[PDB]
Amino acid sequence: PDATRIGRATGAKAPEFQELYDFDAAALTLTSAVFPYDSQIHRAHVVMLTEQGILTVEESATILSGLAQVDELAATDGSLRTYLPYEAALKRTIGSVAGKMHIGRSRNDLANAGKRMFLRDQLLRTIEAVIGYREAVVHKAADHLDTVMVVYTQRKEAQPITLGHYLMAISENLAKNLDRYRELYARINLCPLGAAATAGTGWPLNRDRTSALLGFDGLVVNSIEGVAGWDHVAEHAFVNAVFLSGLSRLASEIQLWSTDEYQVAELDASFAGTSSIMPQKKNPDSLERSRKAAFAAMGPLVGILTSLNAIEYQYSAARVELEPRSIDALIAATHAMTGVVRTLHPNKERMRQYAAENYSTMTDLTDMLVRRVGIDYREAHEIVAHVVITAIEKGIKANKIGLDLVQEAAVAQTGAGINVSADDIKDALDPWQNVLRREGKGMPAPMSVKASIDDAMAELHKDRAWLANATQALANAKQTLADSVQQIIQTDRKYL
Amino acid sequence: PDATRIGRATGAKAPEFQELYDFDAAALTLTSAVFPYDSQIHRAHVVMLTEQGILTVEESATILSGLAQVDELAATDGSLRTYLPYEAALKRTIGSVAGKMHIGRSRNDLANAGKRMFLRDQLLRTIEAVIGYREAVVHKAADHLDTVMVVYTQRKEAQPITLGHYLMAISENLAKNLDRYRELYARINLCPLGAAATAGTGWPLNRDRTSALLGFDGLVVNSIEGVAGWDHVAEHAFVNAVFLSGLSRLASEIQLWSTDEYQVAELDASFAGTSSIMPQKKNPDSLERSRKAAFAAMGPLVGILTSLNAIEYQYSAARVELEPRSIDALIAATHAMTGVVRTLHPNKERMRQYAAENYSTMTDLTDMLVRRVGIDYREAHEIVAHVVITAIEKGIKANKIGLDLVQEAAVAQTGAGINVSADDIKDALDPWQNVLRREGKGMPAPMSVKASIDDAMAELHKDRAWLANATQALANAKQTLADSVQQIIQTDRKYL
Amino acid sequence: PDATRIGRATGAKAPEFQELYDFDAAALTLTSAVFPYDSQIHRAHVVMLTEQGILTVEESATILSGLAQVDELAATDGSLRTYLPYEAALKRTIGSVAGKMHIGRSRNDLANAGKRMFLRDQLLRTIEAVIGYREAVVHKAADHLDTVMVVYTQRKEAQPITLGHYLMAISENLAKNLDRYRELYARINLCPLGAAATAGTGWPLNRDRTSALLGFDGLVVNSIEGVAGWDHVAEHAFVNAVFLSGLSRLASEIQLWSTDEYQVAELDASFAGTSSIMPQKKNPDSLERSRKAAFAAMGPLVGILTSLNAIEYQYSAARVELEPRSIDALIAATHAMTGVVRTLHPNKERMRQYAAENYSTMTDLTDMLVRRVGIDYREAHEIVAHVVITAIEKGIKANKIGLDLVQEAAVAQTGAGINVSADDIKDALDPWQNVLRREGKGMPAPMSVKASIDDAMAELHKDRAWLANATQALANAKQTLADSVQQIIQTDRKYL
Amino acid sequence: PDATRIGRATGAKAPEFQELYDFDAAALTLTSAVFPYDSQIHRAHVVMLTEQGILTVEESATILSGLAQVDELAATDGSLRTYLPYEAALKRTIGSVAGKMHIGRSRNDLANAGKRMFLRDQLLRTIEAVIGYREAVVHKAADHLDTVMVVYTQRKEAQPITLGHYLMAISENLAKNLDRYRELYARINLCPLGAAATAGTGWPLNRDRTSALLGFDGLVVNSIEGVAGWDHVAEHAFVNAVFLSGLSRLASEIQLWSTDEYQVAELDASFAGTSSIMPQKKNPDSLERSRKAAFAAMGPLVGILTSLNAIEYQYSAARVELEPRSIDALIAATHAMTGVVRTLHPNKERMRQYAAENYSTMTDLTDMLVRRVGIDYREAHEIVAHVVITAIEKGIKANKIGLDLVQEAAVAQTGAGINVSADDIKDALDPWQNVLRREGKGMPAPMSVKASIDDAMAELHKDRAWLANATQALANAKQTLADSVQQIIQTDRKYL
Repeated sequence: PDATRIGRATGAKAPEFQELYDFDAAALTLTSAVFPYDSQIHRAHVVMLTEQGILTVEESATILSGLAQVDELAATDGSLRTYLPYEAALKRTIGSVAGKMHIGRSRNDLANAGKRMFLRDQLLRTIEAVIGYREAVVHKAADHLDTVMVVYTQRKEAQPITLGHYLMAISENLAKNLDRYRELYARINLCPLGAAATAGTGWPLNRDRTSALLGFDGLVVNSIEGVAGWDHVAEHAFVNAVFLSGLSRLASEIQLWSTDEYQVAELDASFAGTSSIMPQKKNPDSLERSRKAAFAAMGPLVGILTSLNAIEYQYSAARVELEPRSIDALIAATHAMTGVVRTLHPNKERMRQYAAENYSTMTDLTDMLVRRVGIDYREAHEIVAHVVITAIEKGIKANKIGLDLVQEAAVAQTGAGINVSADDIKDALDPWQNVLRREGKGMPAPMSVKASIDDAMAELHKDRAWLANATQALANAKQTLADSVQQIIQTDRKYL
Repeated sequence: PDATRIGRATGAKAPEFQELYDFDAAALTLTSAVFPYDSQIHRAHVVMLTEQGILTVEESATILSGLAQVDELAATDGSLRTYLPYEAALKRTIGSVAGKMHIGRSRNDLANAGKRMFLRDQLLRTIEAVIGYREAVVHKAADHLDTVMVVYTQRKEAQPITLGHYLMAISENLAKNLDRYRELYARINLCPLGAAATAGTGWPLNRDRTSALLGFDGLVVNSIEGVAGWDHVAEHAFVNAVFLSGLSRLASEIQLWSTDEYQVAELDASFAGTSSIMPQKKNPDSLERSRKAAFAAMGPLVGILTSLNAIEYQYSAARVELEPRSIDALIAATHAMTGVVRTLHPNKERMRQYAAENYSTMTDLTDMLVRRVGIDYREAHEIVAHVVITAIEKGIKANKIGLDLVQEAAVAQTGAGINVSADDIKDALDPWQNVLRREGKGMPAPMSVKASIDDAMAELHKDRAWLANATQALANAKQTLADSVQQIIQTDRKYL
Repeated sequence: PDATRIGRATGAKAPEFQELYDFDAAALTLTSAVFPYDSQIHRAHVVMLTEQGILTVEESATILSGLAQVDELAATDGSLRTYLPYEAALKRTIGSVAGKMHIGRSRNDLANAGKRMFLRDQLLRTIEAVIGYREAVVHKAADHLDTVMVVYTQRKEAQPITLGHYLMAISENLAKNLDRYRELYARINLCPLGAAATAGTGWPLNRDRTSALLGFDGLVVNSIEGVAGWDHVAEHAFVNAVFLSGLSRLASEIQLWSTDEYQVAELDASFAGTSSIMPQKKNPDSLERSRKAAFAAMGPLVGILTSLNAIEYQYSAARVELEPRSIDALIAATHAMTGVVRTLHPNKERMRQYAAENYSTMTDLTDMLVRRVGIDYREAHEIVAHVVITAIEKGIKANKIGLDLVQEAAVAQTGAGINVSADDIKDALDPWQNVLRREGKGMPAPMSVKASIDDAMAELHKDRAWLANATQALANAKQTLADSVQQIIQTDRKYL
Repeated sequence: PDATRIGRATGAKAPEFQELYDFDAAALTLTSAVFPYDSQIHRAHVVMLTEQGILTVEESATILSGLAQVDELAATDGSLRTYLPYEAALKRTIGSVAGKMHIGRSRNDLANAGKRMFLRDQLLRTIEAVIGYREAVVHKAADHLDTVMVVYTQRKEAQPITLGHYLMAISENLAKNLDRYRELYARINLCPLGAAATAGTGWPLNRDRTSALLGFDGLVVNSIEGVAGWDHVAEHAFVNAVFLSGLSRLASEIQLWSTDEYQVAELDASFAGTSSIMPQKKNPDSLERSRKAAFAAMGPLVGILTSLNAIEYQYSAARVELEPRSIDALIAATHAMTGVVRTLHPNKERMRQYAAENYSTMTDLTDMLVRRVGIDYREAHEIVAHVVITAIEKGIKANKIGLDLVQEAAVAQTGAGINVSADDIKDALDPWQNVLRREGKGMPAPMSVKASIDDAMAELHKDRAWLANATQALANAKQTLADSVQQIIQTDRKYL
């Protein structure tokens, strides 16, 4: 445990919590993050040129062996991570044949392809983390089917639910965001190589080959769109922003739960900090830095769209990027909230107490009057509203409101009495009966939530299966490319 | 023609152009736009309550007849277009039974459903307009397979293409945006009714029935998500923003084409204005107001996401909306650019002249040296760069560069001569040969572009078919609801 | 009271509250808002032309009388509120001499001047409302110098303060925002007339005269800057956004205070609503619609800056505007929060109770150990942190922590005892003594806050004086212009 | 010259150009940028505690000597750059007395003060760079009083001006932005130390002393505002964004000037790049990366304001920061555009040619008809518009339009002839006479622009004087603090 773990900040920070403090100093520049993908593009482009007869196997093998050498130099020399200095280092290593690797190619389609491969890997990384986020949310829900508590609207107690019911709302939010990310992946995972500067080339390239060797699923067909297309960058920034906004809302929800006044939940010690001056603080540092990441995600979205609004439909060096440190912040926040949800400690007795005492059961009292004594809904509302006004005025908790108070309210509001028993009123005000009566689809009754959990468990299986399939497709292509490179270098070494 | 049609502003404004001036004063408030959908929800909810036995057929028919009456009052009384004043007008019309239409319902899920139905209709309206935009772009492309012109990168002449090739880049951009809109529609077209305040209800509703009567394809299952879910609003705002950013880039592209210095295109008179003080102006008012709409679309996107980042995962009156005047601006801009593209007049001779004279053919000269005399690509680049530096210095247009100038550049740069003929150089510098040599996938050669046009023509057929299917589904549901309402009112009038 | 005033929504909405519901349907378009200022510019320009000898007094009087006539037509004919249709209506009224009012002028500098005059009036309107906001905040503070309560950091109870101390934080925030608005006014209140299209004119205008007649304090000198300058629009949008963000933070603060769990404040009935289904709701509709206005203000700021980033330094029809409905939303939110602050009802007993019982007094216990028994600050912190951990574990409220609990914590943490009396501990934990001990500058002790109130009362006097001076300058100029117009029309009628 | 300097990319990149490529990899984290200011705060706080008698001179000297030691450790150990790990390293060095440096202090007011000192230094750095930007713009203008060229509106040639006239528009823009930065500095340069956690302290601090030792000009008085105030961060982000938007507009303007079609300006070789595939490219890489920086500046502004809209008026770890790499991007872009403006090469002959031939002189022809033959302004406009329509139709350049063409247009449009000479028409169409006739305030006539240059030269002197004064105030305080530290350490070493 480091020096911030003093007083009530007991134990060490959870590693998910620690990520929130580390990502910024640890993030790569976009140039350094994309550089390893430029190397892969060089090999796939050279292999494709070799299959097309633009390069001989001897030329190809000289280039490919040199790529490995310059790749090793650039591991410690950042100046070799942009195209032309890299090419010049390659030319100093293997000679003038290094220049031939740029046949039919530009920096424009090379940079668009490399950025796509970077965002592609970061997209699967994101999808993996959001799946783990949803897993923690669903698995937590399954343990709280009977954890009765109030739900809020406008930050006011509304009606009784369960913690499991609340968490499945988050699960449905995450399922739709996973669809957004998967829909985006289909547009990110297209290869623009072969567009060259913006208009293709007279060299007889095989664009499908280059695309396949790099794991892309299809082509960015039109060559202008290949170098000028940037909407997938804006879309990636947007889904990041809207997903994180839902994460901010849950962090904010848990933060209010764990205020000194609510006290219906408490953060795990490993996800809280304290003050150096106020020893009583158990601070939601994990929650607030997670929200901060969500707020910061607005930045790339606006910058990218602003740059697109400011140019023509051309290749342009003025377009704003989605940078590694932005995605790194998202992953840190997602992991932190995963651990926050997993380790959250609800005060079940305080939750039930608020539900039973603070008048969220009044809707069921109103519905009972309408459904049992058959008064108009507005008139039942006016009676129960008077009940609450009086109960508050006299200090009577909701689970102490009885037949007398209801009748005086009726008489006070309608002149007439009311035709109900004390048992009917008691069952209307029982908060657990409130939950059980709400047994429709998507409602908090345990059997309803359990059905939602069964559906989410099945959908999570599809989520992991999609991620596994997309990951293996990239791994298989990366292996085919590596095999092709060895075949060319070894064959030239031994038989040519 | 109005009073702005003076001097070079001849004829009347195209009606698509005129839309850009009218939408703001003509736009409805969100309340007035959503109100007709609240009326439909009332009927569908009441019908569902009747099928469930919560309302008798007599109660149902009294309510339904009263809804038509209050609907007629609210046509001229805006104060009756929010829920509770509407309900009070209904209660003054048919009596206290009006209160029963709110059984098992809240304003929270009513407003979420109504806003969805509004955005749903506006989404099909948007998809229709974007289809018409893509239609004008593809059909224009088919008439310019041989309209040779330069493409630009970084606002500098790059290589020769055709106008048809350029327009098919826009078509590919629009196809992906149509996917974004259709993906969004699947999330917008879910029914949150039955969530009531946030936690469902003990009343035995049939949520699938209410959803079907209103044309929704599925449910927003979880009841918290039903009233708290707002990501589809942010997503709708985003796709609007990213689509319009592509529209801004094309408007900007056409604006540079039609500058007094480029002069490669001229706006149709019906899409241009003029100055009251400078009589020589033919101003791109249509283009700049279209870009203005794209810039303004950033606003709702940021406001909506900011409001989501600022709350808990609850129903909240603090969430920012996507308003009718924002969508109205998008439609006006899309229609205007549809007409701009349809009626655009390119100066084909000036386009060819720039391609032939301003050195965009230098890549093919460089590729010819590498591919024919077999020099290293960097060395060919240095020779052709010297050719251009000299040609500019001496005032020699690209289509006048001959064998001499190329050899002196070679000698000046390599000491050695060069092993090419004047015919090889002439064919390298022929701009139409530049286009023909680029015959790969997505490249400007007429046969390549024609293939892209064939594909887009087929995809446009799928686009219109999707829109027709989604539209008819809503029309059929609206008719079923209307039939159900008449059955209840007429049966009660005659047989009960 | 309208139909939303049911149940606990007693009485009628405060008119400041009602503004939040009315501004959107009542807002003018920018064109209709700026039109009356275009009329004033016409008169000031014509008068200036008359002084310069460009117009005769007879020509001037014919034009001026015609301006009044067309002004009356345009009161009901919106088509006459853009320049050229207005001019054509003027020409149909008085003849071809109407064309002479545009000598040396363009629509470009006319629109820039008119928008400035609109924003100028709306800026004084804003400054007036923010002054009233600060007045309500300071005057409320003066009545709560002894209203002890906790302040929060990270939504956790921190240390004891007073409500008056909290409100003076808001006052200091508002004082700096008033400086932002006044600094902006100096840049808004410059006249760009005389720039004509963008490059001035050969006509011998007197720009100082036109500026003075319209109440401007100086010129936008350079003629390009006159028509192309737009930063004051972006700046106006920004100050709106940052001011409202502070208003959102106070609304959010009051919303947490008035949660069912805090219960340290209650909104006045005239600033709260209720639910149609949940009769127990007293909802912070005023607070959440005020925050919504703050979130929406992000929109114009981004749209305006995006449009500026997208063009050249020219006049351009693509620039995004600050529209009346945006400023209207700000004024409604400012008025609402003015009334919210004025009528807010704090529960003083609950406030004191939290301060005394929920451990915000622990800092003073820690400071007492360091200052009295002379232990290292970290060691005192570790002892008091143990006190809190134990007190929470045993259910002991802070104002029940005594000598025993402190000594056992010392022994548990240092092995040694502690050299303090029960009276020292009791005074360290007295929350009102916590407040009194913090008597430095800007601290919550009543004498400190009272000094801050004395300073703010004096500054508010300067605020109102600045507003009065700027307002009277505009009123005097508007009268001089009106007198000049009558002099020209009457003199021509009677003596020429 | 590096490996990107090939072909037409001759010589080495200007160092201002090179900054655009280096700042991102070279930028510090906010933590590492603020750390040296935390060290200064420690010393100033300890000195203040010593003057107040809270620390003895021996305690003070032990702490101060230890601060230098830990400062040296943290130069290579980034883990020691947050408060509590730093304090723990101090405690391991000098013992438990290290804990006393936090008396009456929190991390909350320490971080607010340190961030202010960072932004304060970066603000003077920004003001210095913007002054150098304005210097290059004014000094360039002084050399082009007679460089006749057209000005554009809506990207169309408008009227003749001079390059000097255009640049003075930029100067007036920069003067107002310098006012924004100086107004901000007054709010940034306030000391929040003494606020402690949020509510001050019972320790008898002297806040004015701490403020003075750190160079602040005043206090953030209220203690809540001291830790919760964040508007100066948002304001700093905004002025950055609006200033850069003006820089983007000039970069965009110069980019269009230097298109292959305009050809009225050419970037200096040291500020241009080229393509690896297209040898004819001279690319505006400096301009587009400068615009990219302007677009990216939208990000921090939105993120900061979003975070403020999302919290209460408290200290909060969720607030978004203005980070060093954002300010670094601004400085790189400002320096680059400074060098771009200084070294820009206008083609004066092409500029004059466009002015003389492409009809920007038509306003003066129209004004001449009104002022000389006394026709109505609309009728003159219709005649000159017909002149242009015919001149374009027949290929007649503006400086070849003579008496015949004007008369036929008159006859074609009014039936009547026109009463002007060929000499009157020739002088109306002389572009240099157009400039000379516009001799009012802020107009392009050389004598007018020269007056504007005289005013700017005087204002630039005030700008540098303000910067010098604010800089020396900080330098003097930093020296007083250093002297105080030596006095305490040396006195304790030798006499105590």
